Amino acid sequence: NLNDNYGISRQQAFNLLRSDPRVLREFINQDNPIIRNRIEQLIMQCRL
Amino acid sequence: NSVTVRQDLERQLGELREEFNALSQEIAMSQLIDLALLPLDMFSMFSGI
Amino acid sequence: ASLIYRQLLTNSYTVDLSDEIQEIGSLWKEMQYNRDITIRFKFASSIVKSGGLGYKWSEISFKPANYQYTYTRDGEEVTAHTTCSVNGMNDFNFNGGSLPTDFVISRYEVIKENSYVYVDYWDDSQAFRNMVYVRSLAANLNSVICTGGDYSFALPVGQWPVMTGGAVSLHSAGVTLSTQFTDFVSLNSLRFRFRLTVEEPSFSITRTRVSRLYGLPAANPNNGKEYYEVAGRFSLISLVPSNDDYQTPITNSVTVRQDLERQLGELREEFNALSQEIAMSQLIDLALLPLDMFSMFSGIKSTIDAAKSMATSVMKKFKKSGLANSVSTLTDSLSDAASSISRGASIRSVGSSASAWTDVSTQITDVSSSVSSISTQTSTISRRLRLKEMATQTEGMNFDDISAAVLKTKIDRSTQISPNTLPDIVTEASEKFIPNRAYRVINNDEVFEAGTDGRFFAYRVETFDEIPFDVQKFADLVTDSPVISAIIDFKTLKNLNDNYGISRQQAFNLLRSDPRVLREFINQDNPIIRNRIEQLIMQCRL
Amino acid sequence: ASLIYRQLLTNSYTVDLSDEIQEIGSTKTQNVTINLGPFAQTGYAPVN
Amino acid sequence: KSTIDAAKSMATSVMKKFKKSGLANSVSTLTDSLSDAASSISRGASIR
Amino acid sequence: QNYGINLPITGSMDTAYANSTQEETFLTSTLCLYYPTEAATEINDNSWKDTLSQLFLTKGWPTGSVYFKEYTDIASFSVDPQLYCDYNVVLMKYDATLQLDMSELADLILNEWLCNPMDITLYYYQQTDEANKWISMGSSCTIKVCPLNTQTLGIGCLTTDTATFEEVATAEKLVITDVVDGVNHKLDVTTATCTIRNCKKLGPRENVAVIQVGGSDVLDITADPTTAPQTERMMRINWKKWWQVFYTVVDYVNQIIQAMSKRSRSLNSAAFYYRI
Amino acid sequence: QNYGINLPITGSMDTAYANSTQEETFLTSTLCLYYPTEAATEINDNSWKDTLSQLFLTKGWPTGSVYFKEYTDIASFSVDPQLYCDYNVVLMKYDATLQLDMSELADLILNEWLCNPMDITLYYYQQTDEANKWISMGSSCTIKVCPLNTQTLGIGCLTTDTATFEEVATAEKLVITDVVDGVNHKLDVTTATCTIRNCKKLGPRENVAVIQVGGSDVLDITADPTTAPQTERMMRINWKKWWQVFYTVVDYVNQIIQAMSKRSRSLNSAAFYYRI
Ligand SMILES: *[C@@H]1O[C@H](CO)[C@@H](O)[C@H](O)[C@H]1NC(C)=O
Ligand SMILES: *[C@@H]1O[C@H](CO)[C@@H](O)[C@H](O)[C@H]1NC(C)=O
Ligand SMILES: [Ca+2]
Ligand SMILES: [Ca+2]
Ligand SMILES: [Ca+2]
Ligand SMILES: [Ca+2]
Ligand SMILES: [Ca+2]
Ligand SMILES: [Ca+2]
Ligand SMILES: [Ca+2]
Ligand SMILES: [Ca+2]
Repeated sequence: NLNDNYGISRQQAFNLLRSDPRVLREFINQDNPIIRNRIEQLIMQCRL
Repeated sequence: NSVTVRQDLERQLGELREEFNALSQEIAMSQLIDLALLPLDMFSMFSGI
Repeated sequence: ASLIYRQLLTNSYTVDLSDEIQEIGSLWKEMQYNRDITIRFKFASSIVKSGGLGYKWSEISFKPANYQYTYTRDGEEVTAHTTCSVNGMNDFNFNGGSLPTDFVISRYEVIKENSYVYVDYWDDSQAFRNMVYVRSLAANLNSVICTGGDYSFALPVGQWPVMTGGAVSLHSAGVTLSTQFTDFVSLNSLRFRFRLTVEEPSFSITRTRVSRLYGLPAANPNNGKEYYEVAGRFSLISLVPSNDDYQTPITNSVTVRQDLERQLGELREEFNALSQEIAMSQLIDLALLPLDMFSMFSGIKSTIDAAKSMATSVMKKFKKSGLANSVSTLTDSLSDAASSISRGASIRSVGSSASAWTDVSTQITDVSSSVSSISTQTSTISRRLRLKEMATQTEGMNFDDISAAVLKTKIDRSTQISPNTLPDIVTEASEKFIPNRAYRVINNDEVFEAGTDGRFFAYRVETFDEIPFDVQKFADLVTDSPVISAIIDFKTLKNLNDNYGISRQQAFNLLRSDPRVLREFINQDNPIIRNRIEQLIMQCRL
Repeated sequence: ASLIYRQLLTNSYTVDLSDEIQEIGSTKTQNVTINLGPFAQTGYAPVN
Repeated sequence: KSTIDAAKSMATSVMKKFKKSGLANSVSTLTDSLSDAASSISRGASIR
Repeated sequence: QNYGINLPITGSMDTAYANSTQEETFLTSTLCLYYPTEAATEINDNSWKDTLSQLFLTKGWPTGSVYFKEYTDIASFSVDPQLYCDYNVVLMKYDATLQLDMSELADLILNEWLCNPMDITLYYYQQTDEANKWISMGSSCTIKVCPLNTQTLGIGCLTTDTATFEEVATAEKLVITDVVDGVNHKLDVTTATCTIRNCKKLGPRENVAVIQVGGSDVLDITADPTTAPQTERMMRINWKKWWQVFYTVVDYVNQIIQAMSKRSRSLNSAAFYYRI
Repeated sequence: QNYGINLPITGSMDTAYANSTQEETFLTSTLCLYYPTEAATEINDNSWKDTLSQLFLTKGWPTGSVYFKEYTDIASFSVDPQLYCDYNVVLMKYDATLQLDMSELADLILNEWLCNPMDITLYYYQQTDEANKWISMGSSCTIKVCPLNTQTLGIGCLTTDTATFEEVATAEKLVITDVVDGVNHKLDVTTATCTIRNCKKLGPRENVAVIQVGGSDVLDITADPTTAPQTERMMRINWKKWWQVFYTVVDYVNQIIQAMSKRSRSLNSAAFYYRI
């Protein structure tokens, strides 16, 4: 979804695949709806 | 004697589950990741309590 | 070598575990004393009888007993004094009925395998006045058999019940230091522990439905014997204060500085003086060692008590210092920032996005010197990049490695060691070692650099020429990307490049504080790197 | 994978804690209060 | 296989003997030698 | 079935309606009518059962399919109620004084329960959720409750002293105790003449219908104060003569059964599923 | 608010559910339980309030938020009832003979009212709209009304002779009088024992819930004969013992208050707003 709507750099894709925190925080700071939605899914999934 | 079959922590843990699930929605995302990279050890985890 | 600090913090929880048991509990020369001792002891009995016609006893229990004797050791008639006590006893009871007539024993004590027998032992020999500073102490003893004897009960009516039988073997298990309280002086003594093992003689009470009971009641545990004897040997190693190889004190009752000082005042000068004799390349080699707890605290020649608590005493002092509180405040700030999208207003960011690493705070501010805002921002950031050093978020060797290496090489050399000096000298060293330290972050062949002193520098890796420092970019780089300690900080790097033209690979390694290039430059006796490392070591001045 | 040996060496400081707990329990272990069976203890009357 | 009443001390039981062996002694000797070298302590003769 | 219970059932919204299965249902089913003794006394006929069977036959039921069970009163019937036939219609007389007992009986027989034994003398018991109750049945069920705290000490009561317990039931044939969830309680129950079970309300029991003879809508089959649902199986009628009541039951048996769903008949006739 | 009361509030039908980040005047809410004296008598315990507080704490209420206001009976409690806490739960014991008084109390405390003094000795009074009533309460209130005509002459009564007036209430602790609207009435009341006010029903209260212990659905909180609304705030339960009632109230307090709403507690504890 990101690569289609937000076609990303080779470096950005390389880092996202390897879950590098730098690119994650970069995309969140840009206020990316897709990665923000994914991280929200993970956080709301963090219930007990 | 008489044994409590179901422990007294069940109700408190249920209420705390409710509180935690309510608190989940108020988490920032950039700062959450900034925290995630902190090597949270014994001291760091149990000091701010 | 910085790992030690982390580990102390990481292990600080065990410190609490220590305090619990503790509050439940209540140069030098090595000289050997192996002595063949004969512990002669005995028990005492407390027989408190209840009211009525005398058919009921309120208690029949153990009581510590003292004994004195004299015995021959290597042709020396040695006078010995011992005190025997018991712990962990089983409170049996006999209840003939609710009437005043019936035989009733409210509580009678029997020592079984779950009990212990403690025996303080002292003599007027030399070995027992040299045991003030003890390196090691270990005693072996032949086991002894303590059999219970007869004890008839004073009933004026009918058959007289008799407490026969009962036996336990005492086996030596552990010897420690202890104190005997006299009227006007206090004596150092050896306290031996003995584990009990039930034996075949089973104690029973006549006129009762009691038989095949095992242990040793407190009624008549001596069985008429004058004393119970164990023969063995104790090995002691005593640390006698000596300043010359030809003298050796007969007795070590000497006062040491820590018998009179609890806050080390002049040992700071001792450390600062010790700093002179520090080698440079070997210091780097020691700083690259992952100095763990065992490596750090294994080489100290301690006393018997000091080694028993070195790590936890150091850690008790460690989890209170400014370093531990700074770590705690950083963790709490990160958790709070992550915990609420509510107070991004309260925190002010010197970067693109909010981060606990990138927040400005009190900074009472110094009008003494004309200060730029960027300088204050960078200094405030670097004071947290120190916690980055101590959060495994660094790439090259850090100043904490040098601090730990200096700490180790000084504590081993320093003759001033004690169960209270190593605490507050490890912690205060970690607090006060290298106070002014700089950090750098690399990004797209451009280096940003900040310092706690307020000096900031932006430059290019290929050629060391300064660049307009771009705050709000150094902050975003430093919040996430690896942070590098500036061992060879910009000024030294530019001096080196101008005078000693360094290669691209050498500059690459120097920027990232690679140990290999550092040590190779030191081995070449290069004045610039040697000067920088000398400044760093002299900064480790406690 | 070799971390077992490293951790055994590093965590060795807790052996002192173990020894203190052992030698303090024997100092201050409470006397055990042994129960008595439901069927207890009656005897004859004092007989002369 | 965890013979209970022994798992209460298994890790510390092994560690107490582990911090007495040739491996621990060699680690301590190496650390002390590194500290001495960092301190310019006179190393023994014939050491090159 | 069990290997296809957690599988979807797909149906199209155009499948033709099947013919009326009411005749086939009556032919292959059995009907149980539960009435009080006063009904038989007022009728004062030795063949009224046969008359009702013949009338039901006129209404389609086979001859030996309708059965009639008599109970002395609501309180007597509440001790281990037994529901025998496929369809169980209970004619319950209304008394303004036995309102809670009527509600308890209706709750017990109009719902499916999953009960377990309680050894009150050994264990402290708590109710896990809103579906969990304590159902006590016997000749005389006197239940007294002592809530505890985290330290197991009682509040407003002493575990040793039963006289301080908070009595919640006295001289009851059937009682459904609802205590605060998540709190451990120590219970004093007359175990000699009482049996108390930890029960969970699984859901409706659709093969049991209750016709309240007289009064108003007072049944409350839900412990929740905020809801008092009147279900299709909770009928109410006004009466002067029991013969008219039975005639109404016979004539509108079509409607009564249509409000009930078959296949809810357990293998056992008990009002609850006992599990150890 | 006042300058923004008459302003639209726009919301999107996809907004994610959230929770307010707004400070409240008090850190936590307070719950008031109003129970009859006979409840305390039957419970027969001095620490029962403390135990109920501990059980409410088990149900998430901090120690100090639950308060228990005892009242003798419905009639006495109907004299200027006072609602103190954020949430008020009134346990009204049902009596078949006091249906109108129960309805009057429920109407008074389940609805906001705007009331004015009535000097019945000096002026005649009308009821302008269906929301207008005459609420009188006191130790003993007897109300006599004489409707007048356009010429200010009594209809079926003599404006000077009180003996000809019409009796609408005799010895009432509380009474809500509804008369024909648009007609001037001459009133004589036992002013020495009770006060009568001209009140307007503004709407529901939303912070007072009435639990009717026993009986059937008899409350009528609307004077209109063709309406008997059973709102979510008027509950009904069946009972035999009061401890069970209180346990039910505690265990389902979340449900009880989910049917109520905060923000409706007035600054004054009174059951009506007053204008002089
Ligand atoms: C003096 O101290 C300095 C640093 O404090 C050190 O480099 C030097 O070796 C010391 N001694 C001599 C004799 O130079
Ligand atoms: C259903 O009813 C119809 C209409 O009377 C009839 O023709 C048919 O035979 C019945 N049976 C079935 C199985 O469809
Ligand atoms: Ca009942
Ligand atoms: Ca009580
Ligand atoms: Ca419940
Ligand atoms: Ca209900
Ligand atoms: Ca009234
Ligand atoms: Ca008249
Ligand atoms: Ca009107
Ligand atoms: Ca109405």
